[PDB]
Amino acid sequence: MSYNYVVTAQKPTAVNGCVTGHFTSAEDLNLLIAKNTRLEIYVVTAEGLRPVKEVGMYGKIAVMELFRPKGESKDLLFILTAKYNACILEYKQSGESIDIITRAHGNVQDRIGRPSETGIIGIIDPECRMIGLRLYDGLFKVIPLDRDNKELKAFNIRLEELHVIDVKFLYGCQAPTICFVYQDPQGRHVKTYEVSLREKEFNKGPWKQENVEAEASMVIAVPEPFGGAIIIGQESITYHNGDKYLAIAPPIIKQSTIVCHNRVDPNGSRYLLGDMEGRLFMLLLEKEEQMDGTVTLKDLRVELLGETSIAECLTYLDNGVVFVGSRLGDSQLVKLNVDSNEQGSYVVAMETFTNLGPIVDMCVVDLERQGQGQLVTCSGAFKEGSLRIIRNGQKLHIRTVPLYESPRKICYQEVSQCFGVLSSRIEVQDTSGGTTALRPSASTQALSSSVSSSKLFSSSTAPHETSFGEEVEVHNLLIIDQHTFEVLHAHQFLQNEYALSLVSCKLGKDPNTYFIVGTAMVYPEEAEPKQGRIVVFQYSDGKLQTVAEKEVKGAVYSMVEFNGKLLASINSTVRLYEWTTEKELRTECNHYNNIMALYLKTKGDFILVGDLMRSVLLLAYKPMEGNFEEIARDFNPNWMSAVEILDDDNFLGAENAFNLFVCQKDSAATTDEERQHLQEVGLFHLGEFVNVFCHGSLVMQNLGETSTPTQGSVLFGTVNGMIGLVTSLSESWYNLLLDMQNRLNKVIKSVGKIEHSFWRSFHTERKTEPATGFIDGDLIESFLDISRPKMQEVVANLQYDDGSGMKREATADDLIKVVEELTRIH
Amino acid sequence: TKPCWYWDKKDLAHTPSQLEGLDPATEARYRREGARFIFDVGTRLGLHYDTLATGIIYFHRFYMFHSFKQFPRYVTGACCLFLAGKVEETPKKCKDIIKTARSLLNDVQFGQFGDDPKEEVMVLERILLQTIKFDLQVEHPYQFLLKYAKQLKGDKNKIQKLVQMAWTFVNDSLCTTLSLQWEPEIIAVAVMYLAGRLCKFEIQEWTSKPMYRRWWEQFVQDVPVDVLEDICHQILDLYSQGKQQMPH
Amino acid sequence: TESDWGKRCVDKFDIIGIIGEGTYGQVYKAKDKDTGELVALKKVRLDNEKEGFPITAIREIKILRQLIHRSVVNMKEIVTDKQDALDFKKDKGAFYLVFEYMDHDLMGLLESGLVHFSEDHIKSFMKQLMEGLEYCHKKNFLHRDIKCSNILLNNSGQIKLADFGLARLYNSEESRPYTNKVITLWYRPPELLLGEERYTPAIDVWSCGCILGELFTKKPIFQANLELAQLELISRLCGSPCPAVWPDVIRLPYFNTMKPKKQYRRRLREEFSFIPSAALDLLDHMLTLDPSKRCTAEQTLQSDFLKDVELSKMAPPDLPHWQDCHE
Ligand SMILES: Cc1cccc(Nc2nc(CC(=O)Nc3ncc(C)s3)cs2)n1
Repeated sequence: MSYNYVVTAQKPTAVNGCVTGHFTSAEDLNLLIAKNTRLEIYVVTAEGLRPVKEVGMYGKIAVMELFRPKGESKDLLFILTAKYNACILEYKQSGESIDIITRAHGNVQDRIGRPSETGIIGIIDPECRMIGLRLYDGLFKVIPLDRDNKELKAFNIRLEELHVIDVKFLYGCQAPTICFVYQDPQGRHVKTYEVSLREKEFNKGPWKQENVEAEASMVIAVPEPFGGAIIIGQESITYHNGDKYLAIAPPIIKQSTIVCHNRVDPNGSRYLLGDMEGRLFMLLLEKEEQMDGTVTLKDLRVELLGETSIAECLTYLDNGVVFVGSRLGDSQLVKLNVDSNEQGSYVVAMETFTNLGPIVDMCVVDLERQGQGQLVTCSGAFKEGSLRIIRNGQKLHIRTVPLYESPRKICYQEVSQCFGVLSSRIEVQDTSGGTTALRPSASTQALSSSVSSSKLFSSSTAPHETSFGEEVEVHNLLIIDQHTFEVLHAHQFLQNEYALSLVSCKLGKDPNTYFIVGTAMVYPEEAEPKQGRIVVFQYSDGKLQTVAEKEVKGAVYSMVEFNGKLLASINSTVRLYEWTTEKELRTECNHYNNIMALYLKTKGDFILVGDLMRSVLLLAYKPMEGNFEEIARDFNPNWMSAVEILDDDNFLGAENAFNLFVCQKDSAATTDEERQHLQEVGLFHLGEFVNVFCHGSLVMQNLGETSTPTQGSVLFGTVNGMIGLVTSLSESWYNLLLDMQNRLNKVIKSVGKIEHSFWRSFHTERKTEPATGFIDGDLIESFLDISRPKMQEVVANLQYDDGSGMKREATADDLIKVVEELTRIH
Repeated sequence: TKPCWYWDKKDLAHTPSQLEGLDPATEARYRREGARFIFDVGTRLGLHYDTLATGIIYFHRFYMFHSFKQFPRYVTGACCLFLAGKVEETPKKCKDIIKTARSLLNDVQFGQFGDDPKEEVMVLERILLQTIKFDLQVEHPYQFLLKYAKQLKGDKNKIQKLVQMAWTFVNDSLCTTLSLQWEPEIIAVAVMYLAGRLCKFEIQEWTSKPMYRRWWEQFVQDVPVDVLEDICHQILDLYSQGKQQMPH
Repeated sequence: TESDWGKRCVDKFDIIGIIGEGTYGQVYKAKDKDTGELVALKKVRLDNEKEGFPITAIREIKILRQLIHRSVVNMKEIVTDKQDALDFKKDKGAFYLVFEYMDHDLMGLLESGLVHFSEDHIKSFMKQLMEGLEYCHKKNFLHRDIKCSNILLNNSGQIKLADFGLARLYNSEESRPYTNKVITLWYRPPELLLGEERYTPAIDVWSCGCILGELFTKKPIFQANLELAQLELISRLCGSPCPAVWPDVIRLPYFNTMKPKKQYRRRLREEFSFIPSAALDLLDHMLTLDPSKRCTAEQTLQSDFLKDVELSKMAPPDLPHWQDCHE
């Protein structure tokens, strides 16, 4: 068996959702910000936000909504986790003591159901009579909000429309009514139903079905003064309400897809709209009052306000202040002005909240020679793309290098006192027949620049037609100084060439240090690329020189230096190249039993290969023969998102289900089959999507640091900005910390009353297994934050093994010291 | 695709056994003894008639490719029965076949199994499988005797007498190389033909074509009387050579 | 000739890698040196010398040389390790069962979650499975181990049945005790849970109906670790075993012993409301508790869902691409 320990070094920073209301008091205006597994509670002031409380939940926050049922003084909070843990939460404060109350809870998972494409949707009735959930295709789940439903029991209503895009409860209806957009073979449609708690079924809805835009994405529920709903698409915005129909199709929104909306004026007069290019719009409802005294919607207008970060959630707070929740870039507070500035913008940034963004790749480098190590991360996407240099100093110090284009990979080249970074920018087919970039960025603002002139694929004769307005990716290799972080050189790759891998190394007997890039020729027609390049560059005297190019019949997904040779993965094939005295790559040997060799890692003459789905493989290079030998493979099929070698026997992998697992050689030589079988000895649901594993640590090493129980150090970056660390334990230390976890879980009160053991259970749509081989260090490190009565309750009847006393009793002071040492690994 | 498992009578003059100096009579006796050894061992173990026949067919085919002087028949027979049990889903443990083989064989005969009887048998499985070219599925005259008899209608007692007498002839033909000369469908017809002659029955009357004097042509196409007579002659030769007489 | 199996050496194949851990040996991918065709090699080891050549392999060699069908896998030949020379007793070399290499197995596609099945794709899939099962059942052979892993498919969309290790012939006229609990628990029919021992070909049908639902839900329908727990889950959806729905249930050894918590009513149509009507009816018939009332393979092929499916339009499934690998 294997024993490992996982802790968070940086909590998730990306904003997954945000709401406003009156949660902490019926008097204050609250802002609740949801980060993966984290809930942040703020109070709105005239300058900004006052933090009041933050809690963690044992689950990914999928739904987050505030509501106030009749009889309550203040808003209650509904949260549903991605594993279908539901709860209703209440804020309670006793002087200086703040705690969160679980008013109702339960798991609403159905035994039989198909998870929907557009994900979990949760909405609440305007009269707070019920919670509507869209969890599975063809089913609508209703949790009625009666006083007695403390377990959140619910029933399903058959829904004929299998493919639902979005649904909202409508305002101004005689009965609870849902309005939703759905897709069937005839296009997309908007339709209404009435929800009857008494009959437990749908009844005919207030207004008829209307055919809508093919890419109708969002449903805005208009308040009582107007009533009805607004449907946002790619080209048009439409209003629907019985006999009333409006449609505005302003050309400005066709340029970029709109992803988020919010209501500025409670009466529905003004809504805000944001798009993927970061633009912020105001949607205006132009009222017309008739002599009858009734108020009708006259027309719709869209006005461009300015630019924000690409926002997952917008929420208008008060006055001119808007909170911009960004998952791909840094979040913000911005102020909307009535008068535009001299550039024509009504939006001026107030504050910027650090978001490590999607961490596509990262490396650890000791820039200052300090023995510490600093983490340079490829963070963000599109305009929010950045290089973030992170050091420990008690908070983490983070520097931001704006790139304004997506950074794909990073690798450090000490000889050149610079970094190599792969990046891609979006250009659009313009009237010239070429393409034009939407904004300047790192690859266009380089001091010196170059473009590949390779003739490898020039024979073409394969037609690829271009339509004006279509997007393309343009890939570059950036040379970036390690001190100034100034772009020194940008090399642009071939048209339709995507850069997938980057290394910096010396090969063979060649004393030169090269940047080597693996690419793939991507054409929309091809499911899998059939062409690609391995390119050897040399960065010398401010210029990048193409040294050699090797044509391959596939995508070079991953490369890694192997004892003076170049190990590259081209589609199914894993290949080892030698570097000749003529400065050309020469194939030595190949391995082919892989569906798609996405990831590669090396230790000695051993190679760890990560298939997309047949898990991890332990290859070995056999120098006497000049070829590869399969050592052992993980036969349970699991998707791989990133792999790493822990030691000669243990191997770490990440699943796309937010699950981590450790594989080990079965170490039983009786049969060849046992050795060839890799046993998953560690299973652990992390809750994050790991993209990059990297050996290294951020802690300062003065050589005086006490040797921690933990041995080894693997850092990993995630899509939500979370940075974690994996390290190994001895059997004795694992058992102590595991037994302590079981004791802590009985003592510590969970938000929503979610069982910790359930949360960490390895879970896929198909399977759920109890965690094994992993210590939730974030649970262990919480021992230091529980009250003294609780600490002593935990240590009762706790025994150590193999100590000075074989069975040694633990005291609350003893464990405080142990955990405090464990907090020093990050 | 599939192998040919049928030879001409004339070809049996050139088996490995014959060419190593064994005369036709000795190979004939050696085949009867091995087949009957398979039959008796498996009957003691309670084995289905198909399982006995399958082992015997493996046995006969084996010595078309090998000599009796280099492969002891009783070891081969035990191995064929051991494999037949697994093929026909009537499995037996090799130790139990040895136990029964020892009970039935004298000391001189069991000397073939050498110092370790089980090992000699289990080792041979490799050669047997390769020799029979991994063509394990075998059809036997029994299923056709019943398939064809079911299409006869008439006196219940005369047809049952026909079947049992023919069934006995099938059991007796397992000691001969008829398995190596004619498909089982033909064997089943030949034994119906033989019993009819002996019981003085006219089978055509029991068929759906009572005026079709060559009654078998509706069951087995392209079979001349020449063949059915050759088979009948070979079966009755066994009885004449032995003290035993036709069952009747 | 092509028919003289057991003699050709495994030297004729370039071994590519390890694709599976089987039952009587490991299974490797390989390329034929002469033709370039890709084949999958199942290793058979008789070196144990406990009971010799595994019967599981014998069943596969016996049955698959009889069965010819597009939806049933083909054993191309049997090859051997370099045999010792003139010393069979010393020879302990292994034998290999050569099979056509099928690109993927269902579970790997489902476990990765990368595969998306349209209604039409499911129609083609189930029809090929049912047609292959009907062929086998018409030949009076029972698979007895229907599992997602055992259903191999090529990127072209052709489906072939594979693990015949536990397969046995069935005779309606002669009922004898058979290996109990042959099928894996998740796909095991209720009769095997109750220990019939004289099971009908309908056992395979039940498993295939479980696959039908799993294709629509992308999650296995009846997942449990204990036999009684499986009965409860089946009982909740399909209804509790009761004499009215299963007149002969009282004759089953464990009927009184194994009982669901309640006498649950049948809820299949309610819980699978999202499944198209034509398919839902097939599931209700395929997942029928009484084996005597459970539909046949031919009846599944003459269903509104599958009858008018045309095999010419194989319609390949939606298999992952590089863009799908990228996030
Ligand atoms: C851990 C790992 C890595 C690579 C492949 C695997 N197994 C895999 N097999 C396949 C295909 C397959 O079973 N084809 C067959 N054709 C003939 C047979 C008798 S079986 C796809 S993925 N496991």
